[PDB]
Amino acid sequence: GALKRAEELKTQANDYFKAKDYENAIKFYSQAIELNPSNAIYYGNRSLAYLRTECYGYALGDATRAIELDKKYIKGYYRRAASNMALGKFRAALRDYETVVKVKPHDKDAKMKYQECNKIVKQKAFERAIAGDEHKRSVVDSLDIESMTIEDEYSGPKLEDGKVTISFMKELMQWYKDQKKLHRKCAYQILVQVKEVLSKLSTLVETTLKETEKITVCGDTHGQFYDLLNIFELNGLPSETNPYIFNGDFVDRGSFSVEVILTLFGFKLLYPDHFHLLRGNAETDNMNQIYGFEGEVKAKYTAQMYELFSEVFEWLPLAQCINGKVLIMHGGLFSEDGVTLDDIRKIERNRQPPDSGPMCDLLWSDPQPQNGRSISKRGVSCQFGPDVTKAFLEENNLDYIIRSHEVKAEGYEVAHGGRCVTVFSAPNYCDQMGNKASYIHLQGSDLRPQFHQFTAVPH
Amino acid sequence: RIMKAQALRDNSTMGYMMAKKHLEINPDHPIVETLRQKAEADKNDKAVKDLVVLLFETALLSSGFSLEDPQTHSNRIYRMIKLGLGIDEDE
Amino acid sequence: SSGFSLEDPQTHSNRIYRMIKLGLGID
Amino acid sequence: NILLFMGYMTKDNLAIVTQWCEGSSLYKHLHV
Ligand SMILES: [Mn+2]
Ligand SMILES: [Mn+2]
Repeated sequence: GALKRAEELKTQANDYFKAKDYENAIKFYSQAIELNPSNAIYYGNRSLAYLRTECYGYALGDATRAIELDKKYIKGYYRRAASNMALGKFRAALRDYETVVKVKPHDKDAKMKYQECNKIVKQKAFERAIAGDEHKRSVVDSLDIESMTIEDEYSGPKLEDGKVTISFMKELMQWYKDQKKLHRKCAYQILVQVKEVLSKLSTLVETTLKETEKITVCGDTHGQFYDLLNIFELNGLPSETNPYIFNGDFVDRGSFSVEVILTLFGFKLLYPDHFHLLRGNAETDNMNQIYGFEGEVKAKYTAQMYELFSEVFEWLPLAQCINGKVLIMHGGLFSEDGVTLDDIRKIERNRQPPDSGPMCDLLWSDPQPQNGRSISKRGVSCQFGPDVTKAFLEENNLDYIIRSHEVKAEGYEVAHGGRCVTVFSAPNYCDQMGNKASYIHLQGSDLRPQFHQFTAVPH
Repeated sequence: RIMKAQALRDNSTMGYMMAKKHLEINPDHPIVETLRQKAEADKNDKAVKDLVVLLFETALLSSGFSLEDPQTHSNRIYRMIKLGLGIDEDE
Repeated sequence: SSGFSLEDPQTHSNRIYRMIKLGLGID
Repeated sequence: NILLFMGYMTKDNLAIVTQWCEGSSLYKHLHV
């Protein structure tokens, strides 16, 4: 019978395993199984070579086979437990080890390994008990939208969790011509959906503009919708044929600012691919307080609305890159020329911007004429002339940078050795400039900033 | 504690008059020295984050400060009670 | 849970520091 | 007839004792 050579094969293979000749052990073990498909011992010792070589997939397999093949192979359960510990299968390891020890009390024991299993599972159970830190109950838990309490005092259409109809959005723009506001359940429901989409968008936005396609780019709005009312009506409504990019600064000041983000966040749901919103540099709780936006919210709504707006706002991106050739930022240049695109993808959102590092280079850098580099203040470490940008633009293959921090006479300027440009949406921004405004027009075939001149001055 | 119970007092100023908390550790103590060793073994072990928070709430309570929500606290206790009481149903 | 204070908060915390020591395996 | 329970005729004291803030001096908030 074939057992005569299976004995030699298993013997030679155990001797190869002891001699660290693992391939030869596995081959002669396989051959011993080829002569006896059902000896549980062969699958047992074969699984031990698969512990030793970390060939764990067949440690698990052949340990299971050894035990299925003989339910009374006690030392098979023991070797399965050895596989389980190597691999973290702790409950199975306890049960296998318990059985073995009660059957075989010893001094060079299975029981030190059982006590290691005991000590490990004891601490892991304690850790499962003291564990909070799955702690993220939602701002809107108990689903405040489905509490009904609908009013329609505004005669407002129902706005579903599906994309807000353009017809209402046109009506909403009319509700701003008429100083009229959304109902609360719809407003909560859009803020929930806005969170859900925005929190998944990349922290640096990447878009390819085809040669035949043109983008209109927008800057600081100071929370006045009148200017965007007009550009949407003037340059085409922000539909798929008007893939606008907005350089933030909406809660920059409060005047219609709730109403501004409330419409922008409406349009963002209907055309998310075409309509792109960045965070502005005057935008944190610190300024939401100073310019009374927090008060507008607390006047129009109970304070939990401000917690939801905080959550929603915290997901805004800082930057966008067009074709890998034009980079849109708020403030200006990075503290060093070595800043690398995947390292920008590794910037951590769900925090306030710092006064140092890439996030307040992006928001509070502030480009100069003169060559070099500034020192830490103003939400910052550094601000710049041309020289670092020559070397930065060479890393990433960029042409020039877009900024929105500073007012300029025609609504824009091309500056910084010709390697940077200005834009913003509000004409007569402040006590500080009575500027005209403009929108940059960019073609995939021609990225030299082209402009729309905006003289429609509110106030 | 006294201020929060004054029936007719204006509490809008509580954000100004409440003091900031300092935490003091006893370095000569067993739990603290073993916490040093485990925190040194791996800084980001969520178990250290769990243990530090459980120690903080206990200290807070015994120091005389109300817990922000006592149900979170009681639930941690009810989980540790199960572990010692011999519930084989972990669920 | 019910809003009562403890007559002495130390005995309560000691019961906690014992469970913590057993859970960690300190003693 | 019985020693009957008395729902006690309670009193509500709403007296006040004034509290005052040791606020920052002008010097402190201006230069420190
Ligand atoms: Mn701004
Ligand atoms: Mn600015």
